Amino acid sequence: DATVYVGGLDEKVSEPLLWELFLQAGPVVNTHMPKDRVTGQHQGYGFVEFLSEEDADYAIKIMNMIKLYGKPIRVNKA
Amino acid sequence: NRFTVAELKQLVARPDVVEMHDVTAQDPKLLVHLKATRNSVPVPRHWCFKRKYLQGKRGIEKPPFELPDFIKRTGIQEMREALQEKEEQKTMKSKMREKVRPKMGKIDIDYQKLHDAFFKWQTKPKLTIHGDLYYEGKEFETRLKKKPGDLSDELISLGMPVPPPWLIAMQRYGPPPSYPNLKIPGLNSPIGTNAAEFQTKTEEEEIDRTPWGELE
Amino acid sequence: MSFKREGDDWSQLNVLKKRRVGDLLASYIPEDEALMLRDGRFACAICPHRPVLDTLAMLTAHRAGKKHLSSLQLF
Ligand SMILES: [Zn+2]
Repeated sequence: DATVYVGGLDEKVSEPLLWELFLQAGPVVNTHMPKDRVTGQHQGYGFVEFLSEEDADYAIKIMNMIKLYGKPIRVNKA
Repeated sequence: NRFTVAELKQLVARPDVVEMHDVTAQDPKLLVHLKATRNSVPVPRHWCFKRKYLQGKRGIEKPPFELPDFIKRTGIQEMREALQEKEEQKTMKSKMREKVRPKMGKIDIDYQKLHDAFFKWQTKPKLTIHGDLYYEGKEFETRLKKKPGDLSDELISLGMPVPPPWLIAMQRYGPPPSYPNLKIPGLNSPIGTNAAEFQTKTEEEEIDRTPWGELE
Repeated sequence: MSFKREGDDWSQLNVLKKRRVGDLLASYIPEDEALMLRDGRFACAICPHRPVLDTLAMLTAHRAGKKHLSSLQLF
């Protein structure tokens, strides 16, 4: 579960902000939030590697708490 | 004849430091004793890497050096930039001709400004405490990782009066398993009684903060 | 030395020669292919391991070589 997939985001959101968003729940050890080079903008889906299982199990619940720019965010195991 | 890692880890007073290869040491007990002593800095990590130190593809794109601010206050960079931008336009004829008829008073900054840059505006840079060894990726992996119960100003996005929106659900769903000892108000922390914050106020009243022996 | 030039500064002439060799050889290298480092050295951007070469003469001589040509056709 150490990693989660996160959908439905707005490009003003940032990886550093995202790390602080999910570390509100529990620390994101490895952050991945693609920067698309071609048009220089984000599609808004994320992958998160944690310390161990603990971060992963919480992950799905952490999704409900999240609400970026008046919108929700998908979090599921991976 | 030699220890495996488990016996070594139990035999240390502190088993977090032992690595795969410490058992290959000629005296492994003393090695793990020294690795767990205070204030000693570890062996640079690239001792085992096959690629040479600092010879890595990311290091190709390093930007030019930037001057400090108190030096850019002198205006040296704009003057010398303009100067060398003229000197690429000149031919060898013209350069060798102004070497016999020179031009005085060209690139002169007054002395008082240069003295003030060094004796008034100098600022100490960011320094690093002992044991903070540089390694190759260091200046990119310097973002670190901010703990629950501590929020950033920007996370403004919530726009909520000051408790957390998620908590109204953490009490519902339960305390997260990943954190065994975490404490948040309303679940197991005072918004019992709430006298914890009063302690800090009373102590903060008690302290004198006047540093001894400073300049007048 | 103003009216008719006297002498020559062979060190600065050698600096000029290095610039003219650089301009000449650089005009035959497309801008993606070569990356110029902070100190004035050059890396080959085709080859996946980015070898770094000291002059443009060496970069051109590298781009002739067979390792570069094999790495070129994959890209
Ligand atoms: Zn090449």
